[PDB]
Amino acid sequence: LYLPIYATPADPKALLSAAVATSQGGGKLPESFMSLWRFPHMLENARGMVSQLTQFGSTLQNIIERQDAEALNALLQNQAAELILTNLSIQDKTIEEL
Amino acid sequence: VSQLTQFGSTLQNIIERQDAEALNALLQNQAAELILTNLSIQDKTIEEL
Amino acid sequence: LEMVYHSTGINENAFRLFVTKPEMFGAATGAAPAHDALSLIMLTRFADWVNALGEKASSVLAAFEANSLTAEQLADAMNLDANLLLQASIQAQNHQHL
Amino acid sequence: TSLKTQQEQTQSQLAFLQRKFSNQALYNWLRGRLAAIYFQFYDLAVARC
Amino acid sequence: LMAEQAYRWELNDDSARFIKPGAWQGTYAGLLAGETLMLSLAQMEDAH
Amino acid sequence: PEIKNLLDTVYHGLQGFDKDKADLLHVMAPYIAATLQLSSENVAHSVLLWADKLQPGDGAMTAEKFWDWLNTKYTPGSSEAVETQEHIVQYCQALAQ
Repeated sequence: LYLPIYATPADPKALLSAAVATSQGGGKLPESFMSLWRFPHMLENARGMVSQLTQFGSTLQNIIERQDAEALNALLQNQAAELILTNLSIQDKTIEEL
Repeated sequence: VSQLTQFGSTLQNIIERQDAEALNALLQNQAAELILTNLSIQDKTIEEL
Repeated sequence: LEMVYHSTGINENAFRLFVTKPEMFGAATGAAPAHDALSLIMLTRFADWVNALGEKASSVLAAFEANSLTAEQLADAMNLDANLLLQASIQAQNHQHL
Repeated sequence: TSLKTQQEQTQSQLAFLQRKFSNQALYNWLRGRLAAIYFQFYDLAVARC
Repeated sequence: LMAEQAYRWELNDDSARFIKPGAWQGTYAGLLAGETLMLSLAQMEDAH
Repeated sequence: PEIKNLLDTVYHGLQGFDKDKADLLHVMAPYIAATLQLSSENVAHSVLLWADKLQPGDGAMTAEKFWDWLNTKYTPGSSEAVETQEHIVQYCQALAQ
């Protein structure tokens, strides 16, 4: 005669992710060296050297952006490859339903 | 001056990049929030059956 | 050991801490850490607990790497009652764990 | 089960976006540092002109 | 720093140092590091 | 680590700053904006004004005191214990909040 109570499950929790940082110490200056070039020439020299360094910095930024985006491209493929299997199981059980 | 123009082109590229990457993170948090309601709907379809 | 690091999912600095001071992770003192499955399961649980701490993890890990962490800070991090953690610590101290 | 897996896959992708290098916080630092350099170097340029 | 010794000898301003240690930072892979040096040399030129 | 990075960036940027040449708050705003993940620089300027009015923490902290502490007692790249360091951390946490 007694109909039992229809206890019912609650909503799923929101998954949460943790984002931490990394830190690394400040740099240290080399020892300065005295040299035989009057300042205007040693300045045109150093300025050339620096502009070369800036050019390596632009290449490096482009590489960093590219490799990280290509690792995301490979992640989306492995993730859809894993998602397909459940669809195969569902379609198979639809056949048994018919 | 030509050195300054070169800093200006680097700066424009940075501005465009960082704003687009903040949009990329926005779309992920937004789909992460949209999934929960689908879970609730699927659960109530089971109770319907 | 790369396959370990990527499968566990642990953060870079806690992996550094685990490599440098296995005693902090409770591995046998004075021995190199084991990649035995017994250690793998505890590393996975540690990574999951760090992810559960969410945004607070950045401060919690820094306070953990020092000998600084206390009941109140961790209770605030996990959104638990501070008295609950204090009494759990008291009860754990009273009973004989190994 | 399929929908629950998709929730995890969205969390894994969101975590990768937060944890990678070339993320939002790097571009924020690049913008701030470069903007400060740009204004100082403009003051030097205009003094030269 | 070799151009800075040349400066501190063409003039006598041994106290004036323009190159700072902060140009490189390992947190961010040292990106942009050269453009601080470019600014520091533009100051070393304009003060000369 | 985030606070440590903020301190390193601010110390490197503000080195050689002159008090009479420009306002300290206006000069310090861009680096604070860069480190604390803010979209706009003027948002960081407004936040700094608000923080200076609140004087956060157990040791009432302000831009001048913060700058003097950074100038004198801070050695970037090393982990050391400083008596005033807790007030610095509290001030940085207030800014992020």
